[PDB]
Amino acid sequence: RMFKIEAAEIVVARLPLKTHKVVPLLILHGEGVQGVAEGTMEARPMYREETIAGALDLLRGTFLPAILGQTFANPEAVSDALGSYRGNRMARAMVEMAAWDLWARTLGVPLGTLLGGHKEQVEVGVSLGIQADCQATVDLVRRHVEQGYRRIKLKIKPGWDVQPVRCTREAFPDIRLTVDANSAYTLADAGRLRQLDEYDLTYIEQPLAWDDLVDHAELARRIRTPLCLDESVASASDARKALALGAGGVINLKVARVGGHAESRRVHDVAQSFGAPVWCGGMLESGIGRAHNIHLSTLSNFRLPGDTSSASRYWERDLIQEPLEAVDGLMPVPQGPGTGVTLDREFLATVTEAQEEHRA
Amino acid sequence: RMFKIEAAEIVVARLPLKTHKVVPLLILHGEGVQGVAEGTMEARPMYREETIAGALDLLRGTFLPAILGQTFANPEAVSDALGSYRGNRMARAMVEMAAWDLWARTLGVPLGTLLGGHKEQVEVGVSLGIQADCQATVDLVRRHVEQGYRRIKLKIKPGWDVQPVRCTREAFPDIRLTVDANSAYTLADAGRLRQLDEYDLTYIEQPLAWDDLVDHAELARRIRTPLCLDESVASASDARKALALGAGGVINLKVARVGGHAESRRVHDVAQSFGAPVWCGGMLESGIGRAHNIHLSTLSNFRLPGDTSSASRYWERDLIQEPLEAVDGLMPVPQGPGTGVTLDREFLATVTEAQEEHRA
Amino acid sequence: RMFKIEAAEIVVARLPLKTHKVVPLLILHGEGVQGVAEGTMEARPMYREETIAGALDLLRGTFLPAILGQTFANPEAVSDALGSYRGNRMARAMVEMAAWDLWARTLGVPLGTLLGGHKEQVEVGVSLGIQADCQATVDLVRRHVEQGYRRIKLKIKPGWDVQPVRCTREAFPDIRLTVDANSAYTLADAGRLRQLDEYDLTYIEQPLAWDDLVDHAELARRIRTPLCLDESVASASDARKALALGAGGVINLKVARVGGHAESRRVHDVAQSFGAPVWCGGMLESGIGRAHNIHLSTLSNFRLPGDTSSASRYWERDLIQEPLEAVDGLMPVPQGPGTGVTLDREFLATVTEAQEEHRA
Amino acid sequence: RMFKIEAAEIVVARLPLKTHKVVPLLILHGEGVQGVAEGTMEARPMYREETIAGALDLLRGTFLPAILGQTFANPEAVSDALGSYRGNRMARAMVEMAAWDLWARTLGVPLGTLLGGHKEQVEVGVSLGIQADCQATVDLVRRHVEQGYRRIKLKIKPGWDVQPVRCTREAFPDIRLTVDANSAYTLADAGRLRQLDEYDLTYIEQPLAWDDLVDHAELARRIRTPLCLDESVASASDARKALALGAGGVINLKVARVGGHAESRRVHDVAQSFGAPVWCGGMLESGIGRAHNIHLSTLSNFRLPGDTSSASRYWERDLIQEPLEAVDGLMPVPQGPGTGVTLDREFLATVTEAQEEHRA
Repeated sequence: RMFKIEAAEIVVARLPLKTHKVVPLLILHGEGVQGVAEGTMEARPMYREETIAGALDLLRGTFLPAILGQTFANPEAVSDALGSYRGNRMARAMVEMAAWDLWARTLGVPLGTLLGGHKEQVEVGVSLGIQADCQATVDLVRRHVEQGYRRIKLKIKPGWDVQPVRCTREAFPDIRLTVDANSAYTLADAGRLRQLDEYDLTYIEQPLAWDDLVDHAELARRIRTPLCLDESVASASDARKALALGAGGVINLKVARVGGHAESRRVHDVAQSFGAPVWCGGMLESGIGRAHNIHLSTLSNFRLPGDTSSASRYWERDLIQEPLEAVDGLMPVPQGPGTGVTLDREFLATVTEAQEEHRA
Repeated sequence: RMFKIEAAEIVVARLPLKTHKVVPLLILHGEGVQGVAEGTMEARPMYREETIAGALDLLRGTFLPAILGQTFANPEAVSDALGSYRGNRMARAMVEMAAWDLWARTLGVPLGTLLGGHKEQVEVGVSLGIQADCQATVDLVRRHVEQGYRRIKLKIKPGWDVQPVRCTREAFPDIRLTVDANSAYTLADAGRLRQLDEYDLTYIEQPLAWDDLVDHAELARRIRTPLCLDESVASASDARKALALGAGGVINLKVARVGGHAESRRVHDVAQSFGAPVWCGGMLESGIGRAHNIHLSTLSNFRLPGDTSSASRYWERDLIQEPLEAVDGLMPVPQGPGTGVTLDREFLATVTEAQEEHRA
Repeated sequence: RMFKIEAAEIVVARLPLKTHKVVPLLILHGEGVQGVAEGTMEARPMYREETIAGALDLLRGTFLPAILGQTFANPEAVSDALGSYRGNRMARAMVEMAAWDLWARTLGVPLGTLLGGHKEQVEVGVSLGIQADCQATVDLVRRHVEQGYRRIKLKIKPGWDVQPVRCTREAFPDIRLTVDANSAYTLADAGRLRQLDEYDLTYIEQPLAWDDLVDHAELARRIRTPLCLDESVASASDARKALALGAGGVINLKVARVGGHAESRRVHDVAQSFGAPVWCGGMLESGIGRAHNIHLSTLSNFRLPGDTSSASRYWERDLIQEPLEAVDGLMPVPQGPGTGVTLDREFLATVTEAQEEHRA
Repeated sequence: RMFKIEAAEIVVARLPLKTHKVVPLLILHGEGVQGVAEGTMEARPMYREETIAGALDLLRGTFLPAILGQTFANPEAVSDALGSYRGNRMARAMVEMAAWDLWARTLGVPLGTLLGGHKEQVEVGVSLGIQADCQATVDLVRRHVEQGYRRIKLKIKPGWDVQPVRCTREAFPDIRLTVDANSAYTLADAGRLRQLDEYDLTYIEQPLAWDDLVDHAELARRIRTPLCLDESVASASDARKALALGAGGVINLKVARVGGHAESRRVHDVAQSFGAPVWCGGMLESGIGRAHNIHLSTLSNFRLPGDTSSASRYWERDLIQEPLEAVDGLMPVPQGPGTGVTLDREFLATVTEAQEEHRA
């Protein structure tokens, strides 16, 4: 049957790291159940263009009034009801993703299942920041290999790229090794990046501008290491344009960046139609966003490990009742309907900076 | 939750037209409900490569033994369980589409709804067989324009292609008009086909070889009328390749031709990501296949009218209880869970020529 | 010499039209003068992605703290000081354009002059909203052709795009005519749009998605009318990519959309280097924004008439003291240093809904 | 306010090297201030096509009569007033550059500041001619590294290219190394030049014909070392064509070759829009041309070191009162309005070969 959205809560938490992270949550209420999603926009536009102030104003002044009191067949119908508005994909994702969760819960079905996934565990990789030197890089890679991670990602920058990769590959000839180039490079750097080619990296992530596809296509002609797109893939048509232009051969898929689960599955399927893999990117999520991420990751073209590593690595204590812990580089799918996780409302209350409720 | 496929029936019916039609039906039984799908393969390989003998042998010898007694999370898991066998998409489709109907019925949800569609009625046109002359044409058409059909499609061939179009076009200056060039052409006939350009056809359907993309891409360069592909797109990756090549601007999407609903959604999404619309093809289906088609057609990129006209055009009596009649070129979505239609078993029995039941 | 930004005011005004208009103003104070700029972002993201809530939060929380109490050589140094934050160009523009006005006023020089322009008046056209029919069209147009406006622009959509053009065109055979296809199209509608070709439109503005370059490049190949980009060019590098791709032959340059005057000059120069003209877009601005626009428009590659029509078309009373009225489709450059216009503070106060002052 | 050009002097100096250099100067007088620029054309057309005799005849018989007694808003207005005439960009640059200097001085603003630069020092590189052998090459590279230069440029020729580069890179694995190929090569040399690739040169400067872009584009396909354009980039549209054709990835920008500061900033911005760097080329300038060069170089896309090394390296004594001396590879911006340097009129008088004055 159709679901009616009767109430929405916005809860902004300040969650202690293992300083603090601002965690915006939307809770949608209907049919005796609730849907929960997590915003990935920041106070300031650093990763991408959206902000908490812009996104929450858009929710409370536009998206919520458009859906509160309305009745919907499915989450696609919810998304459609927004629709006129340009960009703001992470703000949209809050509504859409909470809608997926609520809809799945009206049916009693896990979320990944309704999206078409049937994996019971997903492979997780680890991300290493820049270390002081090579032997420090390798010691930390050695640790993470021992813990069972199935992909190693090295943060790199101009002046520190070929060296950490070379040292790592020498110590670990067979591991799956990638790098995060963090848009710090230009086309003048093609010769330096081409020096990575002999180390058989699975991909180099978004080396050039964050919103670019065209120069990335030129760079992919100059080097043999595959390029992975991140910030410049915000929709299925972006994904199509990227792959067709040869901007990259791999996509870091972040569910909120592209506007939610429906569009993410579209990105995943467009990639697959090109025979290109996707993998799940991370954004320091509380267990709400991590759980949505894990369910999305159960889809078959998530063929490279994702950044949905153990929650305890991030938080002294998480916003949900359930532990999300990876073992030997496998994260289990949290059991239950929708996301299969549940807010700890009293713990949440201790870290609430602001909350509000809205009705029709 | 999960569903166990306990039994499967293959029922073959023959329906006289309005020459005739063999309807191979698959009924899957599980969890106190059933899913039904209809085969679109022919006795002989005239429209494409599959045959009824080949497909039923594949079902009973391979596909059904792979699923009977097994428990599945979703229809995707059912498809996954069939294995790496090559081609035979219509055969696959029988199992896959029956599994979608069964799954949706265990949830109590309409099929379209679970595939992401939220249209409540779909626009439909008609395709008319080959016409004896440039007045009879203008008249059999007239009968369908009087019924409010939203697109008129004419079969063509040389040298009966061009005059009909200028015929119908001047005698119906404003109608949406298209042709199904019926692979009765090679690149040689490209000059004959450019003649159709002035008559604002929405598209020319599959003018060249049924298995071709490359020559179509060449032909599209030489004429202004958009090309629509049917036979040559049997998967989401074929769709990607066709569109990347510029083989067509439009895809006729037949659910069973591409191996079922999930792959159809993928085709639908790949097309939308290239900015290409789809529309729903017809294979002279009984109400089972027609109902499956209507639900698929509720998805947003079905932006052109489909071949899903009124059942009463085809049969004096259909295999289901519910009518499927369009009015003013709009087909409503039949209410109820899954397909929203129901075998008329008593009538079915009178036209059955074969039946069999399979169990674990 | 150098200038110290000592204070900043954000003043939000609402102006009824001739539905309504929120004018966010930024006033920068330094060296005994002030610079004023106007925000072109909307309450809700309808034309593009920025919102007023998002932008003002970014100003007061990030941009203003970066500049207040600081000393700068030029407006470029001001922009540089804002940091690496992503997107939010209209927000940036408020600071940047205010800094240009302030800087030019410390020198006593007109703004246009410092940007390299030496035109003394600029050619202007008008853009007309959507028209109720093929006689009313020919008439609201007539009123503007009687005023000597040098280009007529019509909003369009399907299926009200083609008849208006042949309409107006035969009823005004010789006028410069264009359409703003209002991203109400996808590549599917490419056939509808080629119909416009015979009617010597100077261009078709942004027919496809607001963030697209690639599909526009494909569309441009299929029609003879030049394409003009608006929404899809937000920087000089976007302009380079668009033109290298063949996404358009014309750019509608909106100063605030690309992040201000210096970047606008760069866009202007990239376009000229490809042999592509620019023209000045409109965002329903008060006399502050309209005056900024007129000065930018004095640059040599503004070779097509802009949307900078007479202020009296929009407001019964403007926020500045000076009139900005065109005659015979020529807008003169308002005299004085910087923008050459001056807030009417008494009148401004009557329509102010918010104000704030920020200091070091 | 506007400036009026009341008088012009042409002074031709023969300046003793540290034999002699002919230094043509233009001095423009107006508004109680003066602007000074230096011609870079030679007695004979060796570097490019212009000559002193042609250029001075064009100044005195055409450009000066066109501007003397006229009133101008800015330097762009001055340039515009010439305009009809073809090529002769260095002759034009004399007027335009003197106009920049005079205009800046009417305002009391440094020249780089009005062009948008805000660097207070610019990085300088060194140029080495062909040495006898490898150990002589390396000894001189060793010296210049020790002095602090931030780029080493080696002159190379057929028969002496791979050897000096190989020797240098062995001794200096990390320095920024480039070569000047001086149009001495042909496409038959692609294999020899490709042997430079393993030494990670920042670029090879103009290896093929001086006025070519097309063959340079073919050569850039055959080797991985970036090509730098010099003589074949004489305008922003040349720069656009070069980068778009893939003729090169770097531009040696010489202000007079392209026609002066306005067009140079256009070249700089067009490059930037491609994400390609520029750097400041040199032409053995007296302190007048070196000072103009240093101010131009303050712009942000001058991201590689320029040939604006110490004046004392060139001249026993310079034409200006101010010392232009680089320390540790950084040249300070000369302080004051316009160029921030001042002719030593009595020293100038001792080396004057010819002078003349012109009025309206």
